[PDB]
Amino acid sequence: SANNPWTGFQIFLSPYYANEVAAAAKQITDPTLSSKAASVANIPTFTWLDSVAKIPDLGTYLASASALGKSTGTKQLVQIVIYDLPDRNCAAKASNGEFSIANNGQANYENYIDQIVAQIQQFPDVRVVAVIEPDSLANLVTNLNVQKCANAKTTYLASVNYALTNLAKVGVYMYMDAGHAGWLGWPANLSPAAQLFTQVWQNAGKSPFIKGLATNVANYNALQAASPDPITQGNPNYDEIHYINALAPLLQQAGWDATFIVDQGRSGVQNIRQQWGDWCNIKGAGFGTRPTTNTGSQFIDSIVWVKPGGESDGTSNSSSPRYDSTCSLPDAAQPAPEAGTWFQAYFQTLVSAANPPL
Repeated sequence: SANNPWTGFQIFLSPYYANEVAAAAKQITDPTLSSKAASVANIPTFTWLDSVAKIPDLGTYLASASALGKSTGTKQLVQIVIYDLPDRNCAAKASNGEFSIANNGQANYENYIDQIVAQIQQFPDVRVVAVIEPDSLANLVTNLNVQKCANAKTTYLASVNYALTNLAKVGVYMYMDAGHAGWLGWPANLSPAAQLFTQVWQNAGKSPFIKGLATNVANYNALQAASPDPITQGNPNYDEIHYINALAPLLQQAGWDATFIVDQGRSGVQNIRQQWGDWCNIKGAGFGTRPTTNTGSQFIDSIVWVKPGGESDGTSNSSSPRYDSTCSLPDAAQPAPEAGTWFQAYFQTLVSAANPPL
């Protein structure tokens, strides 16, 4: 597209990830590996607004970015994930989300969006790019047989609609989460996915700020694989570029010339999973291609790092109330701490196995 949200902007680096990374690197004993680890703080990542408690942080990041831009003559861009749906993660064994459909979920989520909008509105000289609700709409394509997902469908659609409609009013550039090649990229899932995303785009008024879709968020697929990972057998769309090439024209036909962003933050090492669906703390992952608008595809605005490598996907402790057994599988690094919290050994390996090397 003509308007790539990133061109001409300086990405605001996360101070939290810089702070997680800074504390992490000083624990790495090899001096050369430690220096590589510290440099990860210079690589832009997305900030996850996974609870209302994160919203004051958003306000500080916008204000800090505004001042940094003035001090350097740059226009700054803040990268966020909207991630607080009621009954979040409907197909997962466990979820950390603070809101439930049964307890005024829709109103509480709307208030979460309103608080985010109220922050963004105060800093018009800062651009915002948002990934909208990982692990939400994709479940409404393939997982309607999961009863929690069937029961969440109307709330997910209404809440995502509220987010899109209201973030558009403050000019936020938005990419809806769209799973990955091994989820929605199966040829038979492409058209049901396109139909759902198009309906969502229509309900939110077809705003030009709804740029398209985000793929591979918190996952490990290649953007362009040298050879198909054996986990992909049966699916001709074995990497993200195949998925995107196949999905994009379906959206274009609907009048939505959509573009895409692709997470590569944990994609440096391929061929590390037993089954494609294994998503939790996959052992041996390495940092992948650094964020760039040099994407290799007409459809892709940017390679991005959405999931911050080093933060756990979930605990391996089967006694935790938030325990998801996916996190105890043979290909999951164990022992692992609670989701979102720092996983030092995993981070160290992400650095060691980075590809391209750091």
